Amino acid sequence: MLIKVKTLTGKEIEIDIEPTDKVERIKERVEEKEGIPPQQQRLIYSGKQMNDEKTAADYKILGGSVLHLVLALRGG
Amino acid sequence: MQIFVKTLTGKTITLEVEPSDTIENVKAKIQDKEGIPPDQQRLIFAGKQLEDGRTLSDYNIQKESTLHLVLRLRGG
Amino acid sequence: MLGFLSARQTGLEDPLRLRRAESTRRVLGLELNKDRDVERIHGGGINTLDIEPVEGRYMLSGGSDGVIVLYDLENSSRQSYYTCKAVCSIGRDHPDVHRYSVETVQWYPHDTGMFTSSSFDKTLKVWDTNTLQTADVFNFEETVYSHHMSPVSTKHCLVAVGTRGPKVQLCDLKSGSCSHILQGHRQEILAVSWSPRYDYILATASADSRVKLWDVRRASGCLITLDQHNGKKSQAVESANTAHNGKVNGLCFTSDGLHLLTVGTDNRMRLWNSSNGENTLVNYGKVCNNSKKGLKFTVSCGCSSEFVFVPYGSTIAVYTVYSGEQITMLKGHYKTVDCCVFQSNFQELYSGSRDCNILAWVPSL
Amino acid sequence: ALKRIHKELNDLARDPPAQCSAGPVGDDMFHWQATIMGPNDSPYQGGVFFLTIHFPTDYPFKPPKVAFTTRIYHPNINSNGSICLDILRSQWSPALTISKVLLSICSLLCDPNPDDPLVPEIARIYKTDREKYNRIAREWTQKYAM
Repeated sequence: MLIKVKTLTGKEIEIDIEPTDKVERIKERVEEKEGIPPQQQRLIYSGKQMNDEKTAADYKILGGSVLHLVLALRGG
Repeated sequence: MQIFVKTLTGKTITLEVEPSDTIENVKAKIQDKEGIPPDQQRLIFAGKQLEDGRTLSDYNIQKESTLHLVLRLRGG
Repeated sequence: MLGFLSARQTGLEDPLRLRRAESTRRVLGLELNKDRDVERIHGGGINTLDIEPVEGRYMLSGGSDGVIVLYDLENSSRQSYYTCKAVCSIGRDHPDVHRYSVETVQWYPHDTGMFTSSSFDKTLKVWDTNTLQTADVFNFEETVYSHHMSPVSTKHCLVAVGTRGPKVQLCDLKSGSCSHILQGHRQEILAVSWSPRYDYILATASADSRVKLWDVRRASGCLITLDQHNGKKSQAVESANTAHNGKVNGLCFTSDGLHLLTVGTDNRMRLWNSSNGENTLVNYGKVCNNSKKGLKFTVSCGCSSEFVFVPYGSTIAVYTVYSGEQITMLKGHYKTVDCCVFQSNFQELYSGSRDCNILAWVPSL
Repeated sequence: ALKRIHKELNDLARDPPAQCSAGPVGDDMFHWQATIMGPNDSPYQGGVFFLTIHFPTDYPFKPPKVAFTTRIYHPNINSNGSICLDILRSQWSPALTISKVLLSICSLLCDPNPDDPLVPEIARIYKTDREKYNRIAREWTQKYAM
């Protein structure tokens, strides 16, 4: 499926993932196409901060399901 | 150039504006586009009131941007 | 506490001694927990809670907006801190949701598969825990403040339902017949409760300051009519034998079933004997309540001295049942407390309030 | 009505607002959870404040009870996380949809009105000294939002 990870500025980064990828995979894919390493993301899908161990199928992420990306500058 | 605004009724309309243009004329354009009075609009960009006595160039607005239209509110 | 461990080890004291002493110590050190949370799901207040009797795992809650959440109190995570995630919920989108406030949700005794609820929509629905579908619904002619199922009866499955009419209703979850009624009260029936010990002894509290124990097998009135002064101010039973001075809106048999705690709007508790209705003169001091519906409260189990947890204004009060001393006053809420339920397994207390919160109190250390 | 909420959910999934995100928490569609990213050029920058929406049984013609879950520093929002917008209590309008109430709240995060405040203790600080306000709000954001 395609998830388009749109950030604050409105830029709509496209991403592709299999239905069972762990959200760390999603953050890593965002790293490749956008450049922010996975430590500094906080992906928010439909008002639930996604947790780094859940599988994407947990949240019922479908084709064209827009996430939100917010920078955590500290990010450990 | 032009700009996108998302009216209240779900529709979206495109406004032909210039950066020098003031927000009062922007609200007047919203009016004669669909007709909610200059007082009742409250344009939102990046979660900021678009002040009536200012221009788009003040708020760092460029082409293919988006402005959000809501109903006038107040504090409490 | 090492003394208790050694005493248990060398067989001096029975293991019962350490078990009960430690449970009492934990309940005495009860405090609110920020190391635990219960997810906020009710739009309005929480009117009722009932941890499941067997295994103490799930937990219902009757929101004042008609939503029946079904929590899960087991820390399925790995961290010390966790939140009791809501497994299921009878949301407003549900076809058979309660239209108005749900004020009693109780698990079907001896069977966690089902559970029951009742609301001001004048309905009592028998919910199936698995598919969340109404197995049976009984429609009353008037509201339903509180209902209760016998936690001991393996023979019958009647359900006392205290409507705001003067007549206690008995609904049968087996072949439906709400015909059986118990006449004798004079005003609304704000809180009923079956006897945990005897199968057929039902204690019903009303708003006319009378607490009556009914032998539902008997069809000629009530066994007893509780009287404050134990018959000192003797008067025939036409306008006398009032267990309180104002509305009496809460009943809770002690765990053993030997004593019937009653709390009423006159701001007093009274530990009545459950076999002859003789007030035992336990003081309890002045307990504050002003609610105008069923006030829920529970009594500890498996502790040396039986504690009672009564909603006291916006705070939970912890009294010792058989001495009346005030142990403490748990203080963490923002509005009046409507229901506190004791988790007997681990000595934990969950207290839903009117501020949409369900604060889980747990012992310290 | 559900169908109104269904249409809102679909048209929000398709074309989401920029710095907002709301979706049902579980099976019950009447109980959403939302999220207001702190607007840029504000003490709330980089923050993620979680709301908790509750739609009534007549949602088009009756406001939803939104209430902050992340303790926000604001004259118009009490420590309990409750808001006091006029649009949300008195001047509710069906045409206003959840994507709009959330955005209006986001805008009001930067445009409080200490006159008639829900928290006069903070309102006095805001009215008198705005320099300290932008630091106390910043520390609250850093200690709750991040």
